[PDB]
Amino acid sequence: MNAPPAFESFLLFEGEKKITINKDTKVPNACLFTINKEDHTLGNIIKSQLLKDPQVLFAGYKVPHPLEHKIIIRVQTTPDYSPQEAFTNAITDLISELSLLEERFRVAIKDKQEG
Amino acid sequence: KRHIDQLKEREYNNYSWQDLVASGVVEYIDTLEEETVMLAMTPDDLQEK
Amino acid sequence: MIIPVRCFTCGKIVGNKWEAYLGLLQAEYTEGDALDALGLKRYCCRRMLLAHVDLIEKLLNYAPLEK
Amino acid sequence: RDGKLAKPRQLHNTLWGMVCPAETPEGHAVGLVKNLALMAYISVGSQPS
Amino acid sequence: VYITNFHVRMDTLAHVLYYPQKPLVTTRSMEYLRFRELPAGINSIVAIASYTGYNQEDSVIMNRSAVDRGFFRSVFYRSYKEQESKKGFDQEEVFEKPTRETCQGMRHAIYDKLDDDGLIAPGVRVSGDDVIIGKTVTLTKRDCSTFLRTSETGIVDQVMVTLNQEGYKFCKIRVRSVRIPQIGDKFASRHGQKGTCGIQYRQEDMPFTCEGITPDIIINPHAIPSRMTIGHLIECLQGKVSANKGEIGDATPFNDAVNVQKISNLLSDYGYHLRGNEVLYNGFTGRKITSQIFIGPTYYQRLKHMVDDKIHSRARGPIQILNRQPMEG
Amino acid sequence: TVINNWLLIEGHTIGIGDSIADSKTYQDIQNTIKKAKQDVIEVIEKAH
Amino acid sequence: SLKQRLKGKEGRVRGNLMGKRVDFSARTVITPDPNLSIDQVGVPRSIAANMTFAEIVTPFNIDRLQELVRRGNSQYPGAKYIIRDNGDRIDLRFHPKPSDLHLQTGYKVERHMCDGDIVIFNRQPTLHKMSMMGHRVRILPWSTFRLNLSVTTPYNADFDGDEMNLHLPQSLETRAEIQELAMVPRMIVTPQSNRPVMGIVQDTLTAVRKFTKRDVFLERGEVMNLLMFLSTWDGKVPQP
Amino acid sequence: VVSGAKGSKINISQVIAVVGQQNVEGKRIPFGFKHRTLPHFIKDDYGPESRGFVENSYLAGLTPTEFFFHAMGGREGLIDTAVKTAETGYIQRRLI
Amino acid sequence: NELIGQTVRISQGPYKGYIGVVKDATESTARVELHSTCQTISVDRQRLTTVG
Amino acid sequence: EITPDLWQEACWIVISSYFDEKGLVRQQLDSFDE
Amino acid sequence: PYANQPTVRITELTDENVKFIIENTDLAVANSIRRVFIAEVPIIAIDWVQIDANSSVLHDEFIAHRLGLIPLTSDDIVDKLQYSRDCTCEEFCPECSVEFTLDVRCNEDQTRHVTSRDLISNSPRVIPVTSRQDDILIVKLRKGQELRLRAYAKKGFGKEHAKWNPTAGVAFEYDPDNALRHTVYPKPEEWPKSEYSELDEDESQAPYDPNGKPERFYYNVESCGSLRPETIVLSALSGLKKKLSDLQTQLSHEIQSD
Amino acid sequence: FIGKIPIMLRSTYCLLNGLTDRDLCELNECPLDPGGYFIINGSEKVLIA
Amino acid sequence: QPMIYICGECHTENEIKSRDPIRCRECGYRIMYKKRTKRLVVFDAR
RNA sequence: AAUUAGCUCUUGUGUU
Ligand SMILES: [Mg+2]
Ligand SMILES: [Zn+2]
Ligand SMILES: [Zn+2]
Ligand SMILES: [Zn+2]
Repeated sequence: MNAPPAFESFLLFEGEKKITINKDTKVPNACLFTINKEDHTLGNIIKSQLLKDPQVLFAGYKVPHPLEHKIIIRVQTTPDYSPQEAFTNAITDLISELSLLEERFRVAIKDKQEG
Repeated sequence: KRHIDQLKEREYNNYSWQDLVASGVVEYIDTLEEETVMLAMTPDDLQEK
Repeated sequence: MIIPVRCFTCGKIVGNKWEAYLGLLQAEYTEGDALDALGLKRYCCRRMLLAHVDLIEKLLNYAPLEK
Repeated sequence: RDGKLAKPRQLHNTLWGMVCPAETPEGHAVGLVKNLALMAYISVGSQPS
Repeated sequence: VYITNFHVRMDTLAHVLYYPQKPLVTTRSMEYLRFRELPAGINSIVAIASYTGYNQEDSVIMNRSAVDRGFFRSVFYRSYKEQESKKGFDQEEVFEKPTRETCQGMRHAIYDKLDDDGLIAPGVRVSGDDVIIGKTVTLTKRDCSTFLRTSETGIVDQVMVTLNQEGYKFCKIRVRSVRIPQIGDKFASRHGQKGTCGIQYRQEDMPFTCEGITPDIIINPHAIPSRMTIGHLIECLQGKVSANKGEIGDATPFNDAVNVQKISNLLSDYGYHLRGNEVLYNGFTGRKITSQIFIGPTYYQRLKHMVDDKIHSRARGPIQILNRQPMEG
Repeated sequence: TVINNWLLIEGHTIGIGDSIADSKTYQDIQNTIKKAKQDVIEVIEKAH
Repeated sequence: SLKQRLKGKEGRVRGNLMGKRVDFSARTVITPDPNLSIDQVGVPRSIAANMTFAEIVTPFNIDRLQELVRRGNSQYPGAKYIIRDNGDRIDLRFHPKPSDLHLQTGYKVERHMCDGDIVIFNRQPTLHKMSMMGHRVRILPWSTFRLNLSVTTPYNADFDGDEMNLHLPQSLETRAEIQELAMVPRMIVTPQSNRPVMGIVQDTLTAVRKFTKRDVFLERGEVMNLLMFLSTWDGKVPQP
Repeated sequence: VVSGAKGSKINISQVIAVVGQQNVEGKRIPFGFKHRTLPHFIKDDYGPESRGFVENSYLAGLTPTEFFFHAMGGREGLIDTAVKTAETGYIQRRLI
Repeated sequence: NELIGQTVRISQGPYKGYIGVVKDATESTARVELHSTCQTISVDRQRLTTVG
Repeated sequence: EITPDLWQEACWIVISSYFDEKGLVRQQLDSFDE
Repeated sequence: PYANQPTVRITELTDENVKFIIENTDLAVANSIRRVFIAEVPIIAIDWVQIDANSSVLHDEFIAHRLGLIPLTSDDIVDKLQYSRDCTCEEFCPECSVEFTLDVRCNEDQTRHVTSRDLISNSPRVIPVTSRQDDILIVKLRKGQELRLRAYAKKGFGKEHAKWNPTAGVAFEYDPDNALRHTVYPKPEEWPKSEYSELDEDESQAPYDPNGKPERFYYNVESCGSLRPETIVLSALSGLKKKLSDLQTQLSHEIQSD
Repeated sequence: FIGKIPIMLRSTYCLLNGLTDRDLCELNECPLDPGGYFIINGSEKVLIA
Repeated sequence: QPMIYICGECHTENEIKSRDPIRCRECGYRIMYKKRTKRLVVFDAR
C-alpha cells in the first residue's frame, strides 16, 4: 500500500543532483558531501581511502536513515589542502586499485585455466 | 510384548485398539473414580524396587 | 505447496532437486546421505528439502473446475 | 461473565489428563472456556437396567 | 493451508501461505494432528542479536532478499455474495449494467469493468470503490450495486452463479490478493515470542557467517530473559543438529533421552561450536563482531494481523443519522 | 545514536551457553536440594 | 425507553457528551525507529495524504499555496479543498475550471499534512498525562507509525502489535497550545513523583554499560565513525 | 541484569538453579482430590514435590507433576490481571 | 474524457512495460492503477499509450 | 514377557493405535449418532 | 597518501564456484567487493509475464513469481542489452529484452511436469540453465489443464530484486586465526579451527598482534548457474569502477560550479 | 412428514460415511476434514460442549 | 450476444441467455462458473 | 452517495 518502488534506491529523478558539497562552518577546512542514491558500498571505501591520506585530519560518513537513500561524508583536512582535493584523489586511487586488481585477476584466471 | 507385537502388525490382519480394550489391558477411568485409583507415571521408573 | 525454486537464505537453486531427492530416498539412502549426495552443503539449503511437504500432489486429486 | 468470582476460573487439580492445562482464552473469559486433552473421551450414556 | 480443497470453498477471509513447511523439530503428539500434512509456518534461520536497533523491543528484522524469494509470502481470499430478489410489486432488483441515461441516482463509479451480465469477470484487476455486481431496483431506477471493500485492490479469482432455495439468481465472487511480508506485519515463534517486523535489509546488509549464511529473522536478546522461554533456545539449538544430520528432531515434552548436553555433543561433531554460537561478520563494514552470535533454524509463523488490514485515517467522512457525529468503524 | 552505532561493532546476544553451569555448581545445587528434602522429611517425621 | 437512551455508558451523557468520535484521526501499528528525535513520529504517505490542515492564505505564503492547489489532490504534497472567505468551498478532486483554482488573500487552503506538523499521539489505556503527548510529523515510506524508543515507557508501548492513535489539531491556536504545553521534551519530568518518565532502555542501556567499562578502547577510525553521529558535536577531535 | 535493561536475579536463578515452590492464593498446592494433590501420590503427603515444589530448573525441564503445578501457579496471574483491570478502572474513574 | 477507463501501457521511464487502467486524468498527467501491483501511481500522458 | 526400556516405542504404538481407532472429534460424532 | 597494490591467488576454479585470496588491501575494499558480488552485477531474468490461459492448481501470480526466479544463462548478452529504463524504444525490442513463450496442455492421463525446458526463448544465447539431473520444476498439470503464457526477461541487478542476484553463496572471511582479536572467545578451546587455519593442533588461537591490520581476505564465490564465477568477479570489479568513475564525473561538474 | 433435522457431517447418517479417500476427492471434499459440524444456511456451525 | 459459462459437473460450456433459469443442458446441474476474461493481464515476476 | 439492533470471536494492557 505504502511500498516504495525498488528502483527508488538507485535511480535519481528530475532536479536531483548526484553529489552536493557544503562548507562546514564549525571548523576551517571541512566539508560535507551529500551523495544521493548511494549506500555503504561507496561510503566505506571512500572513508577508508581518505583515512589512508596523511593530510586528512578527519574522514567519516553516515547514513541518516535506512529508508532514505543517501549518505553524508564529512572530511576535514589540514590547511593548504582543500578537502575536495582529498576526495578526488581518493576516488582516483580507488580507480587505480580496482583496475590493477581487475587485470591481475584476469592474469591469474588465465594461468589457472591452463594448468 | 505379545500385545505390542500384534499391534505393530495392525492395519494388516484384524487387530486394533478395541481388541486391546477387550483383553482387559487398558481401562477407561473417569475423574470421579480417579480419586480411588493410584497411578504410576511410567512403568520402569515407578514400579521397580 | 510446491518446491521453492531457490533456497530462501542463500539463493541456491533447489527447485530441481526434489525429484532426485525422492528417488534417492526410495533407493535406500539415509536422508543425510541423500542431501549431501545432491551437493547441498549449507544447512540453509538442507532445510529446504528436508523440511518440505509436497502438497500439490494431493491438490491434483481433485477434478478440474473446467474441462 | 463480568463476575468477581475467581474460583471457577482457576485450574483445579482434577483437570489432569482431562482438560488441557495451558489452552485458554486470554480475554474477558479466561479459565471459563477450555479444551479437551488428547486422549480424553466423554461418555455417551447407557441404560442402567 | 487450512484445508486441502481450498480452491473449491467460497469462504470469507481465507488466508493461505505459498510454501508451508514441516517443522524441523517436532513433538511425537503432532503426528496424529495431521500437522505434517497441513503445516502452517516455515523454518527460518533465526539469529538472536541486537543488530541495528530496529528489533529492540519485541520487534524483528526480516531479510529482504528472502522475502523476495517467496519467504512467508501469502495470499488472501475474500468472497462476496449477492442475490437478486423480488422486493415487492413495484420494487424488483435485477443484475444489469447501469446506463448513464436511465438511472437517476448514479455516482462516478466505473461500470465498464464488469460486463453486460452485471458481474465482473475472473482475472479482472479490481480496486477500492469499483463496482463488482451491477444490481439496480426500479423506483426510473436507483443504484443498489455492490462495491469492493475500500482499500482491498485484488484480482477476481472466480465467479459462481446459481439459484438459492426459492429459485432466484445468486452469485458469489471470490477475490484474491497477494500479501508480501512488509514491515508492520506480525510474526511469532512457537513459544509465544510475538513481534512485528521493524525493518527489512537486503542480503548484502545482513550479517553473515564464515560461509554465506545470513539470517532470515533477527530477534532481540532482551525478549529471552524476562520471559524465560528456554524452549526457544533449545529448539534453535536442535534445529542445527536436525538440519546437518538430516532427520527431524524430537521435542516430546517428557522424554529424558534428550537433554541439552547430548544435543551439544552431537552439534560439535559437525564443525560448529557446541553451544550453537557462530562468528558473524558485520554486514556494512565486513568487520567481525566481537561477540559470537547465537543462530540456528527455528520454526516461525505468520499471524493474520497484517498491518494493511488495520491502517485507518479519516477527515470529514460520513456521519451518523441520530446524533450527527462521525460514524464508527 | 552513538551507542546503537557502536553496538554494530561490539554486538550482543544470548544463547544456551549463557544458561550452563560449570558442572561443579550442579553438584552444589543438588546437594542443597537433598539437604532441604531431608530437612522437611525430618520435620514431617517429628510431626508424625 | 428514554431513560435507557441516556442512563449510563453508551448513553447520551457518557457516550456522546463526555466522549465523542472525532475527525482528523489515524490509527496504525507502531514500529521502532532509533533514527528519530524523541519528539518526532513517522507517519506513512497515505495517512498524511488523507488528512488535511487548513491554512490561511497570506502574501507571505501565497505562492506556495498556489503551487499546492496546482498539484491537486492526486500528488501527495497537494491540497484537497479551497475555501472562499464567504463560506463557499471548492473541491479539488473534480478538476474544476482554472478560474476557481485562483485564490486571493482571505482564503483557506486545506493542504496535505507535511513534515513538521504538530500531532497529538495517544495510546488508548490513557492513565496519566504522559499518554497524550505532542510530536512533530515526519513522512516515511512504509505504513506504520514510527517513534523513538525512549518514549515507549510513558506510553507503555511494546512494538508487538500495539496500535496508537494520532489526532491532528486543526487551528493555529490549538497547534500553539500543543506546542507550548504537551510537546514530548516538556514532559520528561513528571509531577507525580518528580522523577523522569523517559530513560535509556533495552540494548542501548546494555551497550552503554558495556561501553563505559574501564577497558574499552577505540582507534581513530571508529572514533570518527561515532563522532559522525553527534548532532551537538563542535567538530573538535578530543585528545586521545 | 547488571545493566538493568531486562531480567533480574530471580530469572537467572530459575533458569539455572531451580524454579522453586509454586503457590495458589499464597499457599501450597491444595488437596484437589481427597487428601492428595494428584493421584500419583499417597494420601496425606506434605513432602516438597507432593505439595508443589519444583526441584528442576528451566534448563533441565520439569517433570509432569511439577509441570502441572507450574501451570496452576501461572494461571492465577492471568486471572488476577483480568479482574484487577476492571477493579482499578472504577477506582480511577471515581478519583477523576 | 476519452482516456478514462482505457487500458493503457507505460511506454517510457522506470515503469516501462507495465499495463494499467486510467482512473482520473487531466490535461497534463493521469492516474494509472496497476494490474500487477496493489498501488495507483501518477504518470504524464506523454508516456502513456492506449491499448485496445 | 515384560517390556523393559523398549517402552517409548510401545508407548507410542498404543497411542497411534488409539488415534487410528478414534479420531479427534469422536465425542461429537458419537453423541449425535446416539 | 596513495593506493596499495593488491594481489590475487586462485586456489580452486570450477564451473560452479571459485576460491581465491586477495592480499594487501583494506577491509573496506574487500567488503565492498563482496557486496557488489551480491548486489550490483547485471544479469537477465524474467520480469514481464502475460498469461493467456491458466487452469493449473496455482494462481497466476504464483506462476509468475516462480518464473521470475528461474536462472537464465546470460554471459555475453548482459553487456549488450540496455536497461529498459534507458532504451529509447516503445515496447520491448530485442535490444532491451528477450521473449519466452510457454504453451503446455496435458491431454494424457498421467500428470505433466511443466519444467524449465518448456520455455522457448526467441534468442539462442539466453536460455534457462538446461543447455546441456532434472529441470527446474514449475507446475504439475492434470488431464484437461493447460498453461499458455508469454514473458519478457530484461537486465537488472540484485539491488532491485533477488531474482537478479547472480551469486548463490559468498564465503568472505579474514584472519582465520584470531590474531587481531577482532572477536573475543570466552573459551577458545571450544571453537573449531577454521578451514584456512595455518595453526598447529595444540594451540587454539594465534598470539595477539598489537600492530596488525586485516589482510589476506579469502573468498569462495559460488554461482547460481547464470554467470560463470570468474565472470561474476570481473563484472563486479567493472561495475564498482564504473560507479566510482561516474561519481567522479559528477563531483567534477559540481566542483567546477561551486 | 414432520420436519427436517440437520445432520452433522460424517455421522452415520451423513452421505460421507464409509467413503474412501478417492471417494471424497471425487466429491471435492477433503479427506482430512474431521467432520463434526453442521451446515446451516451454507454456514458451518459447531456446538460448544 | 449469448454468454458462455461452464458447468460444475459435466464441464461443458453452454450458452445461456440472460433472464433464463440457471441450468445445464445436460446433467441438469445448478452450479455455473463464469469464464476467464479476455482482456490482457500482465504480472511482473517480482 | 444504501440501515439499525443483538450475538460471537479476536487484538493491545497479563510489568513483577
Ligand atoms: Mg504489547
Ligand atoms: Zn541455502
Ligand atoms: Zn528497447
Ligand atoms: Zn452440466
